[PDB]
Amino acid sequence: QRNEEKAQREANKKIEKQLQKDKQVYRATHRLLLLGAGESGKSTIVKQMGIFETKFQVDKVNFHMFDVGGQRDERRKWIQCFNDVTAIIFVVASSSYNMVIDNQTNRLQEALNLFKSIWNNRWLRTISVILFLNKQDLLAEKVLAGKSKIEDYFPEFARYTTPEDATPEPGEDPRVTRAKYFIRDEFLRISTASGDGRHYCYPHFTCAVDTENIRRVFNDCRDIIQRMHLRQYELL
Amino acid sequence: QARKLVEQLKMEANIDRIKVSKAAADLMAYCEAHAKEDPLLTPVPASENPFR
Amino acid sequence: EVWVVGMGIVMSLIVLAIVFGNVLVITAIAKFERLQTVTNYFITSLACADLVMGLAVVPFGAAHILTKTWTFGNFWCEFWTSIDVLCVTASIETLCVIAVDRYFAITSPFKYQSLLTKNKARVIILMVWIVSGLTSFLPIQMHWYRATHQEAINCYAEETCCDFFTNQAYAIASSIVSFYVPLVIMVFVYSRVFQEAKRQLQKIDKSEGRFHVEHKALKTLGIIMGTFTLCWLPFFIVNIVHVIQDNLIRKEVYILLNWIGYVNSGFNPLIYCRSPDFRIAFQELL
Amino acid sequence: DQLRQEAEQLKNQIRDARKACADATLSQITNNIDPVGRIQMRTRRTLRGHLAKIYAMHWGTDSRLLVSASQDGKLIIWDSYTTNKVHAIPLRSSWVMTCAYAPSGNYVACGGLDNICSIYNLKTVRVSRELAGHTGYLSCCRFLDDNQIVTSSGDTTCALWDIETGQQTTTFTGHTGDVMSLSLAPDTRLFVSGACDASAKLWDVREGMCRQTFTGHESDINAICFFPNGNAFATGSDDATCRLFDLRADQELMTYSHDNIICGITSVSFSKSGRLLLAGYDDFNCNVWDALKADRAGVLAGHDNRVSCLGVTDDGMAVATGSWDSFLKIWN
Ligand SMILES: CN[C@@H]1CCc2c(ccc(O)c2O)[C@H]1O
Repeated sequence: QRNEEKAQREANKKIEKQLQKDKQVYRATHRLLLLGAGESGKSTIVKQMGIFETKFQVDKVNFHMFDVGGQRDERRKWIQCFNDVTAIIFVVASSSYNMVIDNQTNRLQEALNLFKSIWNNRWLRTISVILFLNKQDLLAEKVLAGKSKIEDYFPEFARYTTPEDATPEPGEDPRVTRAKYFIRDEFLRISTASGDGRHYCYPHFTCAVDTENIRRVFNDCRDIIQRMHLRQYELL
Repeated sequence: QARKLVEQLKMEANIDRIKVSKAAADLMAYCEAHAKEDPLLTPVPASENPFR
Repeated sequence: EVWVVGMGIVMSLIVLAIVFGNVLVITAIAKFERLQTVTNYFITSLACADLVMGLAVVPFGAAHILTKTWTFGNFWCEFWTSIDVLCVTASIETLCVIAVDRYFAITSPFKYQSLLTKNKARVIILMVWIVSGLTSFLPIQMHWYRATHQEAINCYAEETCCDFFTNQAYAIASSIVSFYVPLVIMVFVYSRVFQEAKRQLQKIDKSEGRFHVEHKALKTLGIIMGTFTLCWLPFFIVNIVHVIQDNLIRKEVYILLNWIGYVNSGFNPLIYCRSPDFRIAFQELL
Repeated sequence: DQLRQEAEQLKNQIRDARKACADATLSQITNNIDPVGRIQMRTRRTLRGHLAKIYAMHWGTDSRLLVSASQDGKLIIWDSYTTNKVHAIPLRSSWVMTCAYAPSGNYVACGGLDNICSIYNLKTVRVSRELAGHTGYLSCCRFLDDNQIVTSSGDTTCALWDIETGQQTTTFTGHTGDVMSLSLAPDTRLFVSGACDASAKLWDVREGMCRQTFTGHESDINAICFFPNGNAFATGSDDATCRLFDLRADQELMTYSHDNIICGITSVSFSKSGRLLLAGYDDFNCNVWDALKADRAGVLAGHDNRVSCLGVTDDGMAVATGSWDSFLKIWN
């Protein structure tokens, strides 16, 4: 009679204490989703920074990244489970403007289509995207060589002009800079149109040699949370 | 390939279907017969209600 | 008696608006579990302070000003004054606490989820109300506030008249505890938050300047600060002055500025409950 | 190409036969039946303690105990009558998409985005067995008995497992989409499953062969549940339509949809008598449908986010909805 009630009350108290202890950790950790073209950028960035979960802590802040495990699925009904993640890390091979995977146009139209699907997804109307343009060096090598022309695969490159407000690398050819900004500007054109200030896209020209990508991810996460807090109030 | 699909369709085709009137009558009869035992359909008194 | 009737109607409208807004926001917080948030606990504390103000000191003060005499006892005069000081101090310090919470939210986003928790919000609210009571009930009820000039002691002796006469030291200390320190803290934290908003806007303009993709921040900060500042600043400056200088401030101006400060309780829910969730809750309730 | 022509001819013959056996819609028979009337449902018990969104739930054989799964990595087992947490199970993988409470009341199984299906022994709380072999995310698992479990995974193939050996006794292939949910018949002989393609299939557990295929829907199917009689089942689609199929007639009988709702159904369950079709929605509220008449009886509202789980007790006394808001509201 009363013994069962007392035992259940004690069990509930112990479980509630354990749940509060678990909350103290869950609320202080950030979940990121590593989603992108599975043929490029997963191995390099994961090493630099069914499912693969890696936890990295920077500046005494606990992050937790999940790799989708490369499940071959044209339709992503498991993406609705990631509607509460802090950010979505998108990795695109900026050097694949000419490769063709039944093959897509360049794998870059495929990357743009994937980014548009993720951006316009109903369950991800708030999640911001951190975008990485991996294999920057190979893109520069391709642009320097005249074997492959960007304007052939990308018709809009002929009419494209480099932005006046830009921060080129200290040592970079103008053609490589134009190509890099073109590849960046396609993704930003996709991102800015659909968004309404809830979520933003953070481009980055990363390279395999660079090892500071963890700091970039940390800064982008900080900006994401700060902008979310600012937009929560009438500010910004 | 398509051989398995066509074989499966052939196996599924050889089946017997009763008239929709009979199935509707069966469902209606089941619903009417077991209507008394449903607590959600007819709310139980607060004395018999465990949660309330 | 046309002027008296008009004043009574105005004060009745003021108290009705204060009570209605406060009860609406309190019941919106209480009814829906989605609205229960660490910031919303501070909002609830401020709403409770404003509700106590509107229920206790606005109607009794209106009756006193219309009757021109205090019908109730001297103990009730002291209790009403103590409740008034409590409400003002608690409301202003809760506004300061909300400002500090927002400063910590924007300034330290990673540490915000650990620096502020549901358990510690109760501790903060209890500390705010304890400070308000210590600066309100302790001097007023133990009779430390009273002055010593002939008019003050004559008013104290007669139970018919209930008016505020206070020492220079207590007036200065109460003003610093209630308004000036929270004013400075709120100004600092809001300047920092505005700087953060400007920096974020500059970063956005850097990332997506070519595409169309700080007027809003200025408007929100002005609504939050100016309404609080314009309501309470004149009252507290004249509160300091009239004990600094004996004949500088007349009684009518003092009461007018005090009631202008009172109106801030009614104005608070409009400022602090414009979120879409609060709007949806209010629409559902009414 | 000849095989494709033969398949098209067989499909045309199937459609012709289903049209031939169609005589009168269920509405024609049920028109004379008096409506259930307005049904008022209010929350009796509210269950709190989940850190993150709730994705699935399952009642027990006794109506007291229910198990819930959340993406926070916890598998909490509640006591409905006393509103108490009997057990709280940590999980190896944070993402879980399903849970099940065995009819014996001893075993609880949960699966998620990781391919591993984990089975927990309540009375002994450790991982009794980790069932591996799928190449996709699991969607729904149910217990045939204390020893056999059937799972639905992201790949097109379902599977019947054996707990003692930890291997797939039989696998149910031949489907063309990611299986999203399945339900067991009142007898353990048969079960059905719906998926991303419009087709919802019927499987025979013992033989392992597919028997029937229903393609009434126009979008993906997220929920499925048999009629209490066991000769019918209703499917919830990613569109606004919820439809009821019949095993004997081998075709759709009635469709439950309204022009005022455009969201997608995420959970479907039947009442004990079968006259109420409680169906969750991507909208924050839940709807109760008169199964025989397709006229809405009541509306279950009170969830701040979309409802992802729904269940009705064996005795039919309680109805619990698990939404993405971390709460389990038990209705009556
Ligand atoms: C009776 N009116 C009182 C008088 C002085 C005073 C008020 C409010 C807050 C304070 O810190 C005060 O010192 C006014 O409401």
